[PDB]
Amino acid sequence: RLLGPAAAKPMAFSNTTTHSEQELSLHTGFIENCNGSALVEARSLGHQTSLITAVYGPRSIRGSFTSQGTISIQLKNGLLEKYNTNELKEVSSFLMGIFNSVVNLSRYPKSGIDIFVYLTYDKDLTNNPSQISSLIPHCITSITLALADAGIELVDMAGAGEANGTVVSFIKNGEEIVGFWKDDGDDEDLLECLDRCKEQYNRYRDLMISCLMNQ
Amino acid sequence: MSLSVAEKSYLYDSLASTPSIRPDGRLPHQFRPIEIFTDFLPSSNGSSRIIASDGSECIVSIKSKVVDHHVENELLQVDVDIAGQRDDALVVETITSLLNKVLKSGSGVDSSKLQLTKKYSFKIFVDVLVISSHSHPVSLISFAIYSALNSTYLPKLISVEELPTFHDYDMVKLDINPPLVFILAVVGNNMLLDPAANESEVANNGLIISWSNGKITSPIRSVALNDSNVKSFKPHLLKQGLAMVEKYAPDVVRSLENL
Amino acid sequence: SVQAEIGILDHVDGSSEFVSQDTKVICSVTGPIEPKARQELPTQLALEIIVRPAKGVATTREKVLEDKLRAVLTPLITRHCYPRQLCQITCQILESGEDEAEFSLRELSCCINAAFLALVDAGIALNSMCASIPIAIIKDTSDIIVDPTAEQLKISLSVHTLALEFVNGGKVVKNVLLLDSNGDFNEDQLFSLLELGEQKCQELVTNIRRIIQDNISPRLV
Amino acid sequence: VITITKRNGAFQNSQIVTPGELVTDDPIWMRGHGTYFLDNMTYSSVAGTVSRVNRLLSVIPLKGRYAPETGDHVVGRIAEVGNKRWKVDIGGKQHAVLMLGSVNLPGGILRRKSESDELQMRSFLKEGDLLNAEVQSLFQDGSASLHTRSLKYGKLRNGMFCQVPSSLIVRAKNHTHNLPGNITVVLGVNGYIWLRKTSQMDLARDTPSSWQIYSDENDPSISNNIRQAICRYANVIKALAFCEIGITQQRIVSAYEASMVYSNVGELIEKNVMESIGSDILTAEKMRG
Amino acid sequence: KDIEISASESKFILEALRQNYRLDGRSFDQFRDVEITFGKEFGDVSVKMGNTKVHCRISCQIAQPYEDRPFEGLFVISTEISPMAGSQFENGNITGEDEVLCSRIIEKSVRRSGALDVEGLCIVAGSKCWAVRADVHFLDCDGGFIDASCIAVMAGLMHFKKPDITVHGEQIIVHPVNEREPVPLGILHIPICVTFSFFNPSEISIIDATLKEELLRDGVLTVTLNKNREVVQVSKAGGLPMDALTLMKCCHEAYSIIEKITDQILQLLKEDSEKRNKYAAMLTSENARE
Amino acid sequence: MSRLEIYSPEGLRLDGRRWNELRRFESSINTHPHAADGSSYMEQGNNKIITLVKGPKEPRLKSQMDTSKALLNVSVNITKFSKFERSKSSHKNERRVLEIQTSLVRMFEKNVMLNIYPRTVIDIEIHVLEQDGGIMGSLINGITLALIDAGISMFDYISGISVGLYDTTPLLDTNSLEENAMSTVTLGVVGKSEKLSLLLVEDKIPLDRLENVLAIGIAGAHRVRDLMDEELRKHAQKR
Amino acid sequence: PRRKRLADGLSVTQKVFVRSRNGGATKIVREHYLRSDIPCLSRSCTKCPQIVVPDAQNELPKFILSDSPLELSAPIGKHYVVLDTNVVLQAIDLLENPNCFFDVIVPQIVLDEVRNKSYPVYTRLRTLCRDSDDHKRFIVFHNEFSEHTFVERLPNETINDRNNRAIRKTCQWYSEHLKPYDINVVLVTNDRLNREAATKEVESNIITKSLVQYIELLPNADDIRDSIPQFTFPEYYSTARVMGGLKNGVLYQGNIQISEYNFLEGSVSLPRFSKPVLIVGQKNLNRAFNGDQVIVELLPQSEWKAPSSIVLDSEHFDVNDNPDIEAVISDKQRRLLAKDAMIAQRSKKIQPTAKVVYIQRRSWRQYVGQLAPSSVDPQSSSTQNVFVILMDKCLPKVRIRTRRAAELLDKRIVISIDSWPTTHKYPLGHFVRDLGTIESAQAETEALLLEHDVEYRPFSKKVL
RNA sequence: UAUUAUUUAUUUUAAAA
RNA sequence: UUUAAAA
Ligand SMILES: [Zn+2]
Repeated sequence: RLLGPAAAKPMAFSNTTTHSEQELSLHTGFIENCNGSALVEARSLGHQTSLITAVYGPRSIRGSFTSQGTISIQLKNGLLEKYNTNELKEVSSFLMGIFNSVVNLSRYPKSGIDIFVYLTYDKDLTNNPSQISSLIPHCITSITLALADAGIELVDMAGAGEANGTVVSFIKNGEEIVGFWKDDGDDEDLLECLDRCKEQYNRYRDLMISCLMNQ
Repeated sequence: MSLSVAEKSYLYDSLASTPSIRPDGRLPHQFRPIEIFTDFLPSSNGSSRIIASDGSECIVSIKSKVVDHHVENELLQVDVDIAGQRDDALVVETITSLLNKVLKSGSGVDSSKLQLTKKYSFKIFVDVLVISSHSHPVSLISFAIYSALNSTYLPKLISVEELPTFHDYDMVKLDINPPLVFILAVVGNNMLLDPAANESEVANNGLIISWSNGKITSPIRSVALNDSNVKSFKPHLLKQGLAMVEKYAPDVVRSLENL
Repeated sequence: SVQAEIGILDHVDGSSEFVSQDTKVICSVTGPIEPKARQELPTQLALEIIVRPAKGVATTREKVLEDKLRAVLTPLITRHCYPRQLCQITCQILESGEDEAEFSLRELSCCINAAFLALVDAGIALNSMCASIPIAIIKDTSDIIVDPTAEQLKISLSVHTLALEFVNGGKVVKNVLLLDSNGDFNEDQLFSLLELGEQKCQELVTNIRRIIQDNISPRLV
Repeated sequence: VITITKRNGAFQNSQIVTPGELVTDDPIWMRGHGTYFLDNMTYSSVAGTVSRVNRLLSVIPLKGRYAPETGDHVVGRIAEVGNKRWKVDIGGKQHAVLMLGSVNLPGGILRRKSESDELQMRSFLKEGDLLNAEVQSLFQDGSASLHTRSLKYGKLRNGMFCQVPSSLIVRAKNHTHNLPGNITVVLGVNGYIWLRKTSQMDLARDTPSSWQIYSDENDPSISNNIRQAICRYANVIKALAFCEIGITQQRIVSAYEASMVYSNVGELIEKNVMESIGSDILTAEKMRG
Repeated sequence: KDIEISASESKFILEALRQNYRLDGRSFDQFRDVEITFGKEFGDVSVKMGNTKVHCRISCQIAQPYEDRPFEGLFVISTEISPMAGSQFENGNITGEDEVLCSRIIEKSVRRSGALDVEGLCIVAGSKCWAVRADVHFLDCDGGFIDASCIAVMAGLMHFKKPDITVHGEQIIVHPVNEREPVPLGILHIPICVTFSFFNPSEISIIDATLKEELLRDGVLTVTLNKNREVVQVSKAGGLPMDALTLMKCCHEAYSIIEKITDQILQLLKEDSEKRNKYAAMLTSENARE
Repeated sequence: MSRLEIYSPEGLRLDGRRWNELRRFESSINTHPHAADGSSYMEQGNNKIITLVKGPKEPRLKSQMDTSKALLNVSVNITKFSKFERSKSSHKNERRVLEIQTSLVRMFEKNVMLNIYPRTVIDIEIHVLEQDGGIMGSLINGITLALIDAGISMFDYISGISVGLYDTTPLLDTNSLEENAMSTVTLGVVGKSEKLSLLLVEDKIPLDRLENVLAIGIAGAHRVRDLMDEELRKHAQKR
Repeated sequence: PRRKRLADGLSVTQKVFVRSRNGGATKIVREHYLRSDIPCLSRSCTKCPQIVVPDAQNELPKFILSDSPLELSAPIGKHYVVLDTNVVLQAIDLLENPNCFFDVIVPQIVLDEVRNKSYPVYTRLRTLCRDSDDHKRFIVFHNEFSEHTFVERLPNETINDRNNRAIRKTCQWYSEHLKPYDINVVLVTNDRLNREAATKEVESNIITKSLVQYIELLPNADDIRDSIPQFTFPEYYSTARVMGGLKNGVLYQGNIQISEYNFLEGSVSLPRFSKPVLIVGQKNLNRAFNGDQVIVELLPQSEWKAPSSIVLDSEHFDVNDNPDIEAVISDKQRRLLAKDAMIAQRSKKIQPTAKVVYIQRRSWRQYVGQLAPSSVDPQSSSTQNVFVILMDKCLPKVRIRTRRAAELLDKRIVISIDSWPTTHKYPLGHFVRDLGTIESAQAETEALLLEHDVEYRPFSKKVL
């Protein structure tokens, strides 16, 4: 069976009953179904993130006559910290607008590339009470890893960083911006946001090449 | 209609030139003529209809519900329905997720202006119906929810905690600062405001910028306008576009709050 | 004793109705017919197995019921002599004859017997014959019983569905098509009911052969 | 600046026959469009004016799409590359068909065997391409059959596309005209217009094969003043269409000069300036001649 | 994947109609002979009229009422069609025109028109109510799908019995069917559907068309009456335009059919009740004195 | 509202009208010229309907092409704000829409000369902005007026009217409150004739009472055709 | 303030009002049609017969009001009577008196307020109109639908202020409309504030007098002056409060036994006293049914009463109430309750009395009864709230919602109570089963066995 | 290369000699 | 919260 009894209610936990550095771990090539795999994990402060990205492509589309390729990115919930399906597809369209400027589309006529990102675990350990902004940079680094493992041509590496809900994705060692995302945050601040994300971008730009050149 | 690759290269070279040769030839800060109707749905607390220049049309309805904010999180919900598209389409769920961020209770919209008792408040239901669309309609919808929220009337409250009661005839006007959303298209090194249908097809990238309380507010996006010519932009173009809306947004609010 | 009829439905190639205790299953077969693009097989015959419950819509319970019924009929059909063709086997459960929320073996066993009879009425090339019986063992007195009633299932430790393949006059058990077992049992009880089931299916085909012969013989010349 | 027309309160601001009514009871008539025969009597199927020409009785409806006829210099866009033909978007009820043996092929004929007929066509005439052709003949359903069997018809480039209603196209001897400012207009009778820079052919042929015409390569160097001239032409043409004025050669150059008052073409999109330029031509020409 | 009708077959059936001939031998106003068969469990009914065979299955469960009507029970009906009734049907096509129209007509006839006593299905207002479900299985399609389905559902609802309930203050206990005998549902009136098929060579109308006549049809009309001279529901959309005189003739002809079919269901239920209550003469508690 | 008099002895209904008086009928043509080929803003009482006809055009996919006639597709979109209480989408509410859409397609495919337009499709997009009873009849009037605007050839008008029967008194053009208190019949009358293209009876009506209700139904529908016809006369002469 | 002209004399406006229900708001819009063919229904009128229209049965409206009304002393003389809501609800019995009122005008806004506050009174008022003849004549003038008398609402105006003003505008129009025929219009209202506002309206002076003033002016005043007519339950205590109350000798436990001939007097037997403790009144019974296990709290000796000496059941008590009453007095009940008050004052049998503060076990079950014909709309197929008169006289009336009230009329049905909160005056039940027609031998016996939990079903099949 | 073509056929001018 | 007997 599935779903279960409709009269059952989910468990409720009460808040009144008993009471710098951003770690990173990268892997690639471990899913036999797809061409390129990736597994990024990050645990800073009271928020741990671990997601898996798989790339199935390039797939020759029957009867298609397109000049360049078509990228399909899809975010999918995992097992902890479930987000609404509308916001997941919003980040998907934002991500597709990024890799369409990075992936060599002209090198894949009459074919498409399907991306699958699984937010398998998004732990959060805040003491007492958009949260999706802290995962967009980690998702961009995961797709670029799986796209590189799948033998797909990527014009330069792509990374991003968070600066209080502000997510900026850079390219060419931060020379040009390929994506901009900002939820909540404050006003006037912009120069420090582009600076804190750029140094975080270079931290991810070289760490991705580390695991990609080993193994 | 679609565009041939012959005329696509004709517009790119004319728009990216240092004198931006727009198709209709307007200035990079001029908008197209707009018709806005308001107060035509009696069953709704507020309503508006907007007709763009390219035949694009959007209808907004505003309903209200008495809810306990101690148990109801978001006090403002946006429900978009584009004609000819499914409700689970990507082009619909993205705008639905984006419009609920520009109109988030406590962020772009202050939850204090629609509160009632210490226990209860009003929940605003903003329903969008896109009859016709040629480009990204997130900016056209934001104008429609602006004129509708600035013409919305909610029932007046009549006031030990008991359930609230309202007067029979007299109603209060909903005074809320409604955020505004603008679309910017970058073609090479030129920043364009309010891109047309054919203009947004040759653009290198796009910019979405919110505007509330007379200033730029969250959220802001950089979504593409066409998967063909997606080009990365220099950060000075992002600053130029983010500063160009500051120069012409009050001209919009003045021309939009007259009703 | 079981009841069975043949050729009951008009607008299909072959139909049947199998009854056991209170379980009633009407099955229909249509083929070979034009398959869909997502169904055609280049070298052999394609099967479309559909079982529908007596109450409510078709849930995932009938999906595993299709997958088991498919594993029995597929080796029982000479698929290769119908290349690029389709066979539609649809089983309609009229009465479950058992607690649907707890057991599903009495319906699986009847769908197998109804599908086989309907395949005979349709004229599909069958490699052999088939029989299916439900088997259960009682908790207090660990006794093996064949074709248990609905009340005996609610007092059983394990339930079993045995589907055999018969050749040469219905005496030689060529293979064991399906043996689905759930509950509590060990190796000694398995071969005890497997030996007991082989002789209860052996008299089922002997009775099935009599049923289909009493109907097909008046048709032919 | 924005011009936002605001309204509040409501949702918005010869013989005439209606479908179902009797137009005549005389059996001696030849029923045409908007007209159906029933019980030796004649009824209307649309809402419009009754027309009588010799013995052809018909009803001309108000709103109607472009009805293609034999010998029409139209401008259409390629929709799909089909089996031994093309589907070109003319603007009628159906797509017009452009057969393979009705165009000027690059190498004269197909170079076979290697690929199919359809795949070889996409090399020079893909989907979405814009061109002009002449309606060679009509099918029974009214579909148009185009042909590009002359140097005059070809693949359009070096310009911009605009669309006007088909009914607002005044009939004339010439389909395309040369305009002041080194610009050439292609007034398609189906409502499709192509404003481009004057080329070597249309300038040297209207005044007194090879795959060079199927090339998508635009002109390398176009004057910045010529492109801005095309915008003003596009704005005044769409202005005359907003004022339900028939588009002729003189009315295009008349609005082009009358639009000098407004300097840059940024303020040519408003409805007040459109109705003014349209009224300036309808009065200073029809009441003066 | 559809049925092919030859030109000669279409011309022969139509010309036979112009000569008052139906291939099966019925009149133009003659309904097919209906045959009701009851299963073991309550609410198990199989209807056979001609070569058309339909099987119904009634069930019920505790459910949450509608907040608009906290004192009424729910009624669910599903009329999916499997390839068993003919390979022209696709399995899983739940949104088909035949499936939707059949469900809506029986739903209006049973639930909306008050045939089923939904107020008697109320257990606890605004929380607990009976949701009587009707499953319809199209076994063999020879036309008259909604006509046979309406007889199957109405026979099943009158044959179905729900578990018993005792009111004990604020507590409510559902007796198991093994302890106390289940209680029958409340059936106010009995609506029966009659479908009319129209042709034109002066129009011809036949009652309860077969599958072959149904394909050569130019217009369809469905009426639903009860023995109380009430028009439960009427559905006519498109086809040959008809006037009020032709409809009233259809309704008066259908009333002669639904009246006889009503008496048959009442008689066949009485016969089935006695078959399964052989020793009911000894178990009578309320008895007469002397 | 509250407990009201349906039909007073003074012959007055709950909204002030009389037994044979229609609600206010304000129709409009060519309301969406840059978004469809046919437009009709139907405002019948409190009912507000937007009907858009897109065609005849080439089908997007050849899987829906008829070589002898056009295909008619009717899409009815009932907005969440059509009533007082903002209704949430229900799985059961989708079945009633399909029955209405099919009834509309079968109704107008017989009256619209689809043979004149072969290898084409005609999409009818409908948006119901507000409903207050008699919604089925008002949907018919919007389609008829929108098809005429698109120049689609038809045999005659199709007029939609709703009639209710209270005790022994029939009432024309029932509103939402009246439908909740009586049986309702919707009719689809063809032109000035007494021929019906649609007849929906969704509640119990005595057989002896149905004959008279139809007569008054087809009569009041002729009045609806006049109101639609006059709107086309004024819109054609002023343009 | 919108209005649009339509056909000949027909116009329509938009009626908008907000409805508060269960702490929620709902903006309601309705069509309001204003017409100019509504007759005054006066036989003297020679301007309205020319504008009338026949009904659905093609029948012209008969003009009812007499041409020679009752002539009083100057300056009244010949006059018609116009009533307000208060007089109709208060002196409905005086209106039915054949020697009192003769020609009376009941405006629409008054009839709607009476039906909303008492359906059985509204029915008896419509009966006066329908049964008009030579000695009695009542009409209903649809003033809210007439273009001449309908009045728009002023800003920040009370809902009752507008309706009071609508009654004035009705009389002002009737006064002017009948000037040619020399007939005055006497407005009978007990609202002194409304009459004073009529004197300030000099633009159309009308005659306004109270009920006692109008009666004294009649020629037969000496014969009819003797017939002039002149809530929330306390919440149940908390479970912790009833624990300490029973512990510390403040509260007591017992079973209520409603008296045999009075459904408003109950006695609870306690081991402390020899005589059962009386519970008199609706507030003291506090939504209790005969047989419940309740928690009682003794009242001071200042409130101790004697055993009642009057007969009362739910059917003969508050007969003019609507079932849906939540958070209109009869003269017969006034003369009955005040009569029993004199007995409990001069009696020696005054025993201790208590009040219910907590229900411990509800004795609810399936009760048998019939619908009250006073609350049934015989021609309505809509959901309507009706009363149920149970067979057990010791029980009150039960309010149920049903759409088959007309069909269930004169039937003997079965119901079961769902809830009874502090805000509702009557308990809320629901229909479960119909047993048959009233006084049917088959139905009355089955209704008898159900009322005593007698198992009349056949024996089990396991008995075989 | 429409007197050409589509194979489980999207052709929508197969008529004349 | 109607004693007793036979029903
Ligand atoms: Zn008068």
